[PDB]
Amino acid sequence: PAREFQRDLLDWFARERRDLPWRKDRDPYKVWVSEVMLQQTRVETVIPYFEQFIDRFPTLEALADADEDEVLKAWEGLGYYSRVRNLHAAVKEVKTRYGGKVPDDPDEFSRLKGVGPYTVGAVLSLAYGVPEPAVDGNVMRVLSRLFLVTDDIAKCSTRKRFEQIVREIMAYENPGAFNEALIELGALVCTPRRPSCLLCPVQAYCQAFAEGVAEELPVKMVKQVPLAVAVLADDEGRVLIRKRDSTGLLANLWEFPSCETDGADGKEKLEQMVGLQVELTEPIVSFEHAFSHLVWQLTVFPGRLVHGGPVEEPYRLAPEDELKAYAFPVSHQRVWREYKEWAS
DNA sequence: AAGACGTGGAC
DNA sequence: GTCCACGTCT
Ligand code: SF4
Ligand code: NA
Repeated sequence: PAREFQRDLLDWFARERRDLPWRKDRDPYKVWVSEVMLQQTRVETVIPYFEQFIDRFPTLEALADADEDEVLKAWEGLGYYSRVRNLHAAVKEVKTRYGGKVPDDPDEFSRLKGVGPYTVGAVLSLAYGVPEPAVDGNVMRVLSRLFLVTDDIAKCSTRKRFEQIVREIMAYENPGAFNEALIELGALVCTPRRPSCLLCPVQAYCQAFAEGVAEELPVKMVKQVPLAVAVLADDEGRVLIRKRDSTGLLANLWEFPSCETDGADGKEKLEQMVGLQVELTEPIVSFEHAFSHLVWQLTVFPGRLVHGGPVEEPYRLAPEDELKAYAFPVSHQRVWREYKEWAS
């Protein structure tokens, strides 16, 4: 019944489509950036980041040529920072290998870092009209209600089932519009809770509504880590930071020196981490910071720093007015904030 | 397969 | 407290 379905979905879309910033044009670069930013991140949160990011890096080439530190800083606070290291890498490769043109072949484009099945579909259909599915969580939710698919939406193969369904119902005339429309329906009408089935423009075609189970779809099925953080300052008030490893948690961001302590043993694991002279005073605060897959229980220890050799390794001696120029995870921004108000 | 990988806001 | 939030790499 796809031909009817298309027109009713596309009609609704033409009326209800939000004028979001990345919807101003179909520049493949602007689309790509916005899709990367929208991964596991709400639209309202993304809007200001996208505007500043495009301000700072207006073209794919501008992004490619920026220092990675300048690119992390722009992403500071968005979460899932490797999304941006991959985008930065993929863009550099588009500039050098594809002459600054986002490739329109699905196979070539998917080879770029951070680009998976969803982003292939999203970017190529909207920028170039390539008829590839663009199944995200919204689409998965819509399709699961529309076709009463009770497969655990977390299973790897489940998406592949949804992608097949898109290939056979999609408006091959206008794939971008169609894909866009399906996503917008998930966002505006067919929502995680209390979907507005009474208002929905494809309600006639929907098995979950007919069966009375829209609400129960889709079907879908964390460790605590103590952290001791050191805030060490000069008599000149310069502060000691360090750049995290290029791999693992919060890759490449800056932080106040810290280590995992396993419980509340002491402030010695901290002081020991030498390699220059430090003595630490009583801790001033403890608060916790949540990630998707773990929770840091931080305890910050103010302390005095004395110089006994060069600062190297990933460590850097930062004057206070310059902290603002580095990218810190939110947890460490709070470390600085609590330390500063304590200093009152 | 299924875990690593940030964050904020509705409820 | 839970869910959003399959997105992608591993
Ligand atoms: S009818 Fe209700 S459930 Fe079916 S698609 Fe429209 S909103 Fe989703
Ligand atoms: Na890829």
